[PDB]
Amino acid sequence: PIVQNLQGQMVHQCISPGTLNAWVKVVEEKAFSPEVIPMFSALSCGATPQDLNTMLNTVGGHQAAMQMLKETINEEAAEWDRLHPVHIAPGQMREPRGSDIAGTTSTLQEQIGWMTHNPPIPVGEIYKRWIILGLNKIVRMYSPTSILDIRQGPKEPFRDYVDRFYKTLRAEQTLLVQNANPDCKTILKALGPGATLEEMMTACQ
Amino acid sequence: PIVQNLQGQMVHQCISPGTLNAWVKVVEEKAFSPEVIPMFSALSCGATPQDLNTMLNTVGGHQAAMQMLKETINEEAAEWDRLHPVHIAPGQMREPRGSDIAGTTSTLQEQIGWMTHNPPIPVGEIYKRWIILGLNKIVRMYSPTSILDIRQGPKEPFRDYVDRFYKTLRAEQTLLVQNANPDCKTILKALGPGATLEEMMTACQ
Amino acid sequence: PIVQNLQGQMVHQCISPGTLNAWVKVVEEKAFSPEVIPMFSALSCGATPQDLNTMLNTVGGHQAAMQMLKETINEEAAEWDRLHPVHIAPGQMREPRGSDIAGTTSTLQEQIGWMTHNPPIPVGEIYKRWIILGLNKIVRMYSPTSILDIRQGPKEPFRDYVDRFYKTLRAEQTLLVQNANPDCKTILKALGPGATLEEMMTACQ
Amino acid sequence: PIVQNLQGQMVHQCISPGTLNAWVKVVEEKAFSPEVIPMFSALSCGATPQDLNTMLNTVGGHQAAMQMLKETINEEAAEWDRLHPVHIAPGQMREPRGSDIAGTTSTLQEQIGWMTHNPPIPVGEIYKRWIILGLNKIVRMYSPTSILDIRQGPKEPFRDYVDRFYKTLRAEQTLLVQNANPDCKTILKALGPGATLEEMMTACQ
Amino acid sequence: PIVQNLQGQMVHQCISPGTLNAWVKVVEEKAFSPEVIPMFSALSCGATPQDLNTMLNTVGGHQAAMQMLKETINEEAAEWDRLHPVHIAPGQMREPRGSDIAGTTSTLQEQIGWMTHNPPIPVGEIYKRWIILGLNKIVRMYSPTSILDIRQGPKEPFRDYVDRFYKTLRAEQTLLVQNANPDCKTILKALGPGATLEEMMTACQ
Amino acid sequence: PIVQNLQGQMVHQCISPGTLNAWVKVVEEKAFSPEVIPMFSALSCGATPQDLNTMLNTVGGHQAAMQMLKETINEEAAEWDRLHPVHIAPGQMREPRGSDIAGTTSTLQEQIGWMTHNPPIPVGEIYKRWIILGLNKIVRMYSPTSILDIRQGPKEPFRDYVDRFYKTLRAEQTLLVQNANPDCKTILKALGPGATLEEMMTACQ
Repeated sequence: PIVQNLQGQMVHQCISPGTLNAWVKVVEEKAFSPEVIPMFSALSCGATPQDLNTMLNTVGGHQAAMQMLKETINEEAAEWDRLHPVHIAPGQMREPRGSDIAGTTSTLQEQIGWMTHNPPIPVGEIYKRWIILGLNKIVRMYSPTSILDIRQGPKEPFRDYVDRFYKTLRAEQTLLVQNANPDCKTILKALGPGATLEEMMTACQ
Repeated sequence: PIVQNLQGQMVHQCISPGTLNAWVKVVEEKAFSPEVIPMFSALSCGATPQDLNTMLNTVGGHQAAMQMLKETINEEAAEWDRLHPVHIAPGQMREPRGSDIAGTTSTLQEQIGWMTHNPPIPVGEIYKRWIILGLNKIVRMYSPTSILDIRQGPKEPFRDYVDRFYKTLRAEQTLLVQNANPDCKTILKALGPGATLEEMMTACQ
Repeated sequence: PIVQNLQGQMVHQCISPGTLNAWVKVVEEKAFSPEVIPMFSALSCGATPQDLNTMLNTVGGHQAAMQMLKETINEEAAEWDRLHPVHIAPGQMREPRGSDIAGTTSTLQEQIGWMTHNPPIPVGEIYKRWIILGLNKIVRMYSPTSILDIRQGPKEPFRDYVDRFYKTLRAEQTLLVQNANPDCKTILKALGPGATLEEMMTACQ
Repeated sequence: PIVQNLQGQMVHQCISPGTLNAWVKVVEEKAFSPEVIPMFSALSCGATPQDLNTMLNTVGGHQAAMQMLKETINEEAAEWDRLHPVHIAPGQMREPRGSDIAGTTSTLQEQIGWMTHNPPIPVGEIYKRWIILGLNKIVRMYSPTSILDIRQGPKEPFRDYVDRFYKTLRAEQTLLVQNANPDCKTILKALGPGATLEEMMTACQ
Repeated sequence: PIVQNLQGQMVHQCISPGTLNAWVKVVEEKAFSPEVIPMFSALSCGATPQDLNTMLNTVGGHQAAMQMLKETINEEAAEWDRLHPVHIAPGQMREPRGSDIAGTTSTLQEQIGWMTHNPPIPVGEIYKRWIILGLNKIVRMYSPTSILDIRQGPKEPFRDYVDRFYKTLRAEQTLLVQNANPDCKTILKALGPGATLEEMMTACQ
Repeated sequence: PIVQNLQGQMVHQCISPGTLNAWVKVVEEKAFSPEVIPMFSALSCGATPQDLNTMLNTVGGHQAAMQMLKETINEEAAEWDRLHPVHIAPGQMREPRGSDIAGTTSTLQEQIGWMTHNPPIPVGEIYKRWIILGLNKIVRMYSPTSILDIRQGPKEPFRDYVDRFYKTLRAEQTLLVQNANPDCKTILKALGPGATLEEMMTACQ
């Protein structure tokens, strides 16, 4: 990544073993559960495009997912090129293309130069945006259950049903009452409109 | 977070893999046991609103809880807006709204600017306050037992009963004597008023 | 805690995940075995009162113990107030009360100001003293066995008996010979007065 | 490796226990699965040739592979010598040969001198290139299955088949439709040309 | 401990969780096997007397041993007082007694002052010497087997016998040939005088 | 070890718990497998002779090996004394003997002085050389199998046989074809002279 040193200047730092292992392990343990994406963003704090490719490329499984991610990246790269066309002068900074932002046709030194320029061109942040767009698509696709099929069981605790409900909703990206069981539904209808989730959970506890 | 460098200046630092893993693991292991909240506050020392959202968003389970937390946050944000209304000048610092403090409509750079200003606007501390208010509500709700049902068993050691008692009281947020068993109750009544917990525990040991 | 930076100045540092986890785990593994207290003191090196409360508050179990600790703290705080009464001037440092030293009614900024003043008011050290006083009381109370009941078994190795003996003595806070078994007692009496523990252990080996 | 200190200057740093252990463990766990190579490159960020040899030499197993890697290295070293022949002056920097880049006939001090010169001679980067060329050959050789034999099972989920497909393709370094099972093949043919992988996976889900 | 900062000055640093845990765990795993002592010395690199007491005091088991260690320390402290008697001036450095070196009657600040003085009084090093003297006595005492009873079994590999031999010798602090079995003894006698251990091991392999 | 600080100056740093544990664990897990030696060299990067003795002395097992290592060290020390004889002036640096390089008769301060002098006397590097010479002798001795007895099994995969072959060769410090099984031998003879290992492995796959 690029970080501020002890004296304030922006400089490159190697991606740590800790960071590398943390990402690989969370993918192994959580697959494409929605919470993996906030973890990805935090672990890639200050990342260059090289760092972002490292993280994605260190993943061993899920190659269907990783190929879909490349497609999304290539769509975002193409749209960047459509909005930001480029036409170099000796010792001067060239303008980044889509593939340069994706770390494919740019060197680490060039990425550092764009990221630390004044004004800066935040190629790590632009690429992470594209990557997260792609990851969100995968999270949605690999969501195993529709929200329409999350219904409260006859003796399922309401808290457990609401957990299942908002877990599914998060992945998929009124109905809570409708999908409740008969006993809690009668209690929830009695509360009337504008009841908070807290109030609903308290009532069916 | 925002920390002081080796030369004393306030600068941003990436949230660590250690911090990220520590929070996720304590939620997995302890759920909403009351001691999780002091752990949350300590792990979020110097945190930006972005950092606070990272920590909450990396939690995979308990989505009923996390949705309740959003409601509480939105109530606190709204009250902030009622007390601190806002009406920008080129290159000048805008005033934060509720949603800016919650990290929803503010950038990392803006959060850094408020937090490091002179005088500072401590948006990380204000948001953590709101989050802990919400977490305390959840801890209370998910408390499994009323203090009225913590009673000493016939041959339960007094120490074990007092542990259960103050564990429950902590979550729920004279009676100790009343809920004691007959043998220890007779001993505790004999001590008279103003006895310390130490004195009570010594007597029923 | 408060530490010296690379250039020598006293500044605040966030309590680490390593420190937080180390304390919680030693309490879980050792409860109130006497060696926990030296571990507590070392893990709280340079700690503010806020840091000390964090450590105590992150403990999930043993709430009977933690309530007794609060009583002890409140007794020490009251005695501080009796010896150090307080009667503020704009932008000037106020005098700490008992509750300020215990971190209850003082901010982190105030604690930093007292701790880094010239001359300093070491509120972290004063509070740790009170906490350790309270912990020692608990260690003594939760000591399972009187030293009078640590007696050497008929075929118990002397080394194993002496370990049990000084383990118990440590928790409770001539007799070694008296509580020895007949065979070793005869050997130990033959050594005469002024024999070292080493000499005693060698003789009964 | 060679890193920038707090004040910006390029200096040598010892390879860490963390880095050493991370590499050895990933080889033990993943052998020559293709994702090991991006891990190797990241763990060797800023590495000297000495560091690169350390990493390779700490591997205990797979000596057939490591001997093949030496052959590849020696081929690249020889080609370097063919393009960059060398003909020293007291206290002056000599030109590196193939074996100097491979860390065989060069000292650490010489490697540091080439790497930190102005203009620099990036001997760590040149050698890592050679090593990765050799590793890619091994990954291909140790690929257990041809892409021609990755066919969808009668009731294998399409996602699981695509994972197997792109896993194999990655190691080996239209057909996806042809190797699909009859049911999904009929669905995929109906989509027509130019369908994305996402569209294909959605259709056969 | 006391370490050099980034700018070269000698300053106090808190004992780390890593150091604290490493010592406690090696005692738990190895007891008083002789290799524990080099580990103790290395883990206490730069230690103050306070740090040394922390390490010893964090040990939960082996209180017979720890009481013997106190006796040894008190003997060394007394001898220090006999050689270095002491007779203070406002704001001036007092001379250390035995108990000050052992960290019993000295503050951390005083220990820092002696250790960082010019010329320095290395109270951490003097105390570690006393502690290691005491630990060596315990290692010898807790050695389970005399070297006279380490004899090669009829079909015990010579390497395994020599390991047992020098393991025992290390703890206890010509005979190798005499204690060998008949077959290897005949081979070893044939080598004649002045044979190396390597030569002996090669011959009986 | 001795490292460069943030400002470039050569200063002593304590050996880390991480380094100490890493060495002890690799010896426990790998014994004297040949890959332990590159691990030793890397873990002892920048080591003083004191550090090197620490690492060797923290090893609990294998005392036959460690005694052989002392013999080798003493032979190298004696040869140093034969080539570098020594004949001190107040406040001046004395010349190191063999035993000073081995850390036996030299202080840490003296080792630091030699290592950081201009010109430096690299006593850590000279001693590590001697130690590795000794370790290589042990690796060879403890090699369980001659290369002459590594022969391919009737249905052993060629890759598995080549792994065994170069594993043994590494420890021991044309034949590959001769020791192959009849089926692969016929294939390998057909390739003719000058075939690479890659080509051989491909052919017998």
